[PDB]
Amino acid sequence: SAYNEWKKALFKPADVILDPKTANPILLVSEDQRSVQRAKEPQDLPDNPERFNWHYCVLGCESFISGRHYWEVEVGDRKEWHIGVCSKNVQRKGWVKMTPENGFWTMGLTDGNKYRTLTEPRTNLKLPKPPKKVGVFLDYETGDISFYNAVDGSHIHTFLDVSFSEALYPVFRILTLEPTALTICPA
Repeated sequence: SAYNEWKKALFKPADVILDPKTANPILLVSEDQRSVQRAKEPQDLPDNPERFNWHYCVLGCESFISGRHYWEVEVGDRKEWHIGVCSKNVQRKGWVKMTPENGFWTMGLTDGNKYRTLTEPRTNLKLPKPPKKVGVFLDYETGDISFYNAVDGSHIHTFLDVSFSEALYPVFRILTLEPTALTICPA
């Protein structure tokens, strides 16, 4: 596919590994640091400043301050998940809504079949086919964050022309307790 042939020509493949120091205590990061699951109850962890203590999210280890980058995430048959990027300086303690205004550029799935962007207000997406693998693409210079179905190259959503100033981290959120994890594809 053109998607597969060209993605590495235009975007640097990011090798994203999850940062356990950032993960909400109810999340489990796999040994290989590519996958995240939820626990039934929060685990006993320090409340170090880097850790999300309310939002059920986790960041990649590395942030971006320039250039074009991409990574792919196997969402599989999960009924709930949200992914994208956030600013380094987002509020990690307590709650502010995950929205672009609050430094989050994310989309995902809720309730099995409701795809949406995490905007204010949330906006529904109409997807021809349910994606199993999602490519997340960042062009720092153009301010574009795009999401594609990684299997067939179809477009899912683009946040256009954002005026980035802060470093951007891959972010991942899961709320539900389900058999399938959320898993980053290695570069």
